[PDB]
Parts: sequence; structure tokens; C-alpha cells
Amino acid sequence: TWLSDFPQAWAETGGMGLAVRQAPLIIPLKATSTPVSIKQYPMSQEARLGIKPHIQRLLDQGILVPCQSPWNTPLLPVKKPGTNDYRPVQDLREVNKRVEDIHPTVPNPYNLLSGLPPSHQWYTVLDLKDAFFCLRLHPTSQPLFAFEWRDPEMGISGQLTWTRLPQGFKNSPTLFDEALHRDLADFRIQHPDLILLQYVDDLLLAATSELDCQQGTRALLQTLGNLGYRASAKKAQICQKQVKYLGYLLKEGQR
Amino acid sequence: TWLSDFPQAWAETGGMGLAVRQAPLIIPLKATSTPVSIKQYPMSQEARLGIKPHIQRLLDQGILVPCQSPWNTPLLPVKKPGTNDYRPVQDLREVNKRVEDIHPTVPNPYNLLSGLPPSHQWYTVLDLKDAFFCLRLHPTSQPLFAFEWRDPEMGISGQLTWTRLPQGFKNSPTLFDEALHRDLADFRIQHPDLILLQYVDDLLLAATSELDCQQGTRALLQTLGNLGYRASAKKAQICQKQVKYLGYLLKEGQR
DNA sequence: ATTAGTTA
DNA sequence: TAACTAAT
DNA sequence: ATTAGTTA
DNA sequence: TAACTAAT
Repeated sequence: TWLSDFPQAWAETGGMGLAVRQAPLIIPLKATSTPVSIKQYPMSQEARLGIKPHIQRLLDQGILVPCQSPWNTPLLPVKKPGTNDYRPVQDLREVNKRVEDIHPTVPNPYNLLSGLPPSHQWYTVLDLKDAFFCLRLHPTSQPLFAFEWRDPEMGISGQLTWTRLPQGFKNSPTLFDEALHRDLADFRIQHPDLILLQYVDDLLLAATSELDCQQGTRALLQTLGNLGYRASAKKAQICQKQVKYLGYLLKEGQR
Repeated sequence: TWLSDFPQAWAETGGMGLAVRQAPLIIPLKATSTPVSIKQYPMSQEARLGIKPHIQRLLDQGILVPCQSPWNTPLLPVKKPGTNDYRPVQDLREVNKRVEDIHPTVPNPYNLLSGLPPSHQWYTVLDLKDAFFCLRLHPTSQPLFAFEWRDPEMGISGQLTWTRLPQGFKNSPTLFDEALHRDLADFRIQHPDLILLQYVDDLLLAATSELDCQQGTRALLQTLGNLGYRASAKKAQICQKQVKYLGYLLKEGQR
């Protein structure tokens, strides 16, 4: 039961993550950018009730905080089902347009896999839960991602914003990927034999013997939990010779 | 009055033309071609009355003759005005598709004009009237261009066809152009100095002195009339230093 | 609720 | 040009 | 009356 | 995809 050996490493028992070694991120704007404030589109009580719990939880976790900002983007009530539960999706497109571009350093899955040697048949796959939220946003950049929120009967003043790298921000994947690479550089050095593939929040650890893939996995989980990241114990694929990774099925140095 | 000096050369007084030196044309079909017979689209009495005179005249001139053929294309009643006189336009497209292609030897106007020297400022422009009809169609090729014709009260059996190169046939421009070039080759040889440009039925004669452009024009008209072609005395532009040719205005070695 | 892009 | 298609 | 091609 | 545009 790896779940018991490494409590801090699993989202199930380690609590929300926070990459303690990473300095809060500063988001540079384009040279000519000025704040854009888009009024919130009227939302139905149904959508609001559906979204409320999520907002409340984020506030209690400190991921969302009240604020007053010249920036504002609309919240979209998206129901994953065909007519069930909602989830808040923020339309950060006008903000993305005003933020300075950075080089896309995340390798496409195909090329990433080309780094998998035939010798390592034992793989481990971990998915980091709420990856972006583990990265802090510098207070000077937080106002950029503000949106409107209310409760027709008592509630928050008006706007809330993120204290962590938000979903929907064009640079979140790249910044997370680069941050985790910095945090796992030492681990790679301490395990010259192991093969560690990273695709934003999806990790594939490779090894020759179940002993390696096993001892290596223990070190990774311990390392991850220690750095402040959290993996999904639910979806975790430990020391297998066949696993699903990035939409592929790895089985015998194949796919 | 050039009209009196050369009666045979003008459509106004020479009668319908007929290139006596040109052998009746044989139209080769593509390797796999089979006859196409498209029934005549119902025509209104108005259109028919409008077209009748033209058909009658062509028959009297021997340009149209009765026939029975496995080929048939529809006649289209086209009124050049917005609601006036009609003219018969035959849709030979399905026939054009079955006829073997030939190389397009007619030069585009731009390139043709590039053959105009600065030295020749005196030009003459002649337009051959009913050019295609001056070329005979071999009896073996005539059936190809058949169409339906009737007179609700006495008339022609059913189909008529052309005995001359018809309008609407994809190769008519090229074949006429090549035929006239053969008929005017000698004239070019007998007038090394003169500049003769041909664009299907549009002729431009160039010269240095009004004497040349004049004596040369007399020889051309005489030659043309003698060969069986006919120019429009109406639109004729004799020995001028400015003339309209192929949509251009020639004035001083310009345009 | 919008929109950048692709298809009909 | 109108419809789709995906995306935030 | 149809149609091959180009634009909306 | 619908409309045009030219052409026979």
C-alpha cells in the first residue's frame, strides 16, 4: 500500500499542494497592454448554485481571494454532462492577448516518447492533481485574473482573483512544466539510470527491473510530496509493464 | 471612295464570303467519343419568331442545310438587348468536349502588339464580317453541329446543320486564324516592308508613309476580296495615324 | 457568451 | 455567406 | 437552359 | 453552401 508509505505525496491524503521551492510567478504584459474589464454575463440561479461550492472551497483553501481590480473577465457556467453539474470556466482570452508570449517549451507527446529506451520495460505513471494551483502568483500579477462574484443574499463584495497559476491562462502549461523540471532536476541527477518523462502534469517513470521501478517510484513520490506537489492515488499506475500514458498504451517498448 | 475601288472586298457590296482556296475542314473527334444528342429545349413563339429570319437567311445563303444526324445540340434564344430582338446561340459545349483539342496558336493581343515597330505610324484596321462562315466544313464533319428547327405551320423536317465553321465551336478561332495566315502568306512576302497583324478576324496593316499605308491597303483589300473574305466597310479604319485595334488606341507607337 | 478557424 | 467546431 | 468557376 | 458570373 504505497498510499500508506507516502501520505504527503497523494492528493487523497496530503491536502492541496503548494510548490514551496518556487518563487511566486510574475506575469509580464506586452509593451502596449492596458487593462481590459469585461462585465460579467448575467448568470442564472441554477448555474450560480452549481458554481458556488467550487468558489467557496477555493476561497477556504486560499486559492481565491477578494480584490478590487481594473481587470475583469467573465466566468462561464459549463456543465460537463448534457444537463448536470456545473463548473466555473473563466474566459481569459482577452487577458491572454495582453500578456507577453513565452517560448513553448513543452515537447509534443510524440517527441517526448522518442526518449523512451527499449531496455526499460517497467513503467510508473502519475498524474499531478490540481497542478497549476500548486504554483503561486506574485501579488503584482494576481489582479490580472480577476472576475466578478456574488451571492444575491450576502456574500463577497464583487471581484475575486487567483493566488495561484490559473486554468485558462495561455502560459500555465509551459510555466508549470518548466517549474517542475527545475524541482525535479536533482532527482534526475540522483537517479542516472531511471528515465523520467514529464508532460506538464503527467509523469512517466521508467526502469529496467521491478526493483528499480519500485525503489525509484518510492523516491519520486517522496520527492514530489516533499516539494509540495500531489499525485492522484486514484489514477496512479504503479510499477506495471503496461500502462496508459498520454493517450498511448505502453506495452513492450511499443506505442 | 475605297468602297467603289474594291467592291468584292467589302461585305456591303461583295456578298457573303467563302475562302475559295481553303479545303473544307475535317474535325477530328477524341479517341473515345460517341455522338451526343440533346433534345431541343421548348422555345416560346416570341423567341422562335425572333430567330426565324436569321435561320431563313442562313438557309438561303446555303450556310445551313437540312440533315438527319445522331448529334444534336440545343439552340438558345439570346436577346442582346434587355427585352428586344433575339439571335440564335447554339450550345455546342457537349460537342466541344468530344472534339480533339488542337494547339492554341492565336497569340494574345498584348504579345501580338509587341510586333509593332515605332517606324510605322500609319495604320489601317479591317474587321472581317462573318469570318468563320467563310470557311467550309467537310461533309463528314457537318453532322456534328446539328440542331433542331421547326415552324409550327409548315417548315423543315427537323434538324439543320452548318456547312461552314460555326460560332460556338471551341476550335473556330484557331482554325480561322491559321487559314487566313495561309491565305495571306504570299501577300506578306510581296510586301516585306508592310506590317500585317492578324487576330482571328481583326486585321491591322502598318506603314511608314501614307503612300505605303494607302497603296498597301489597296493590295490587301484586293487580295482579301480575291481570296473570298469580306471586310466591314462600316467599321473600316483606313490610313489613319490613330486607330482603335483590339481594344487599344494606337497613337504614336503608343498603346 | 464569444470567437478564431475551418467547412459547407 | 452561412454553419460548424472548439476553446476560454 | 445549363454549367464550369469564382465569391460570398 | 448558396450566389454570382460568364459562356455556349
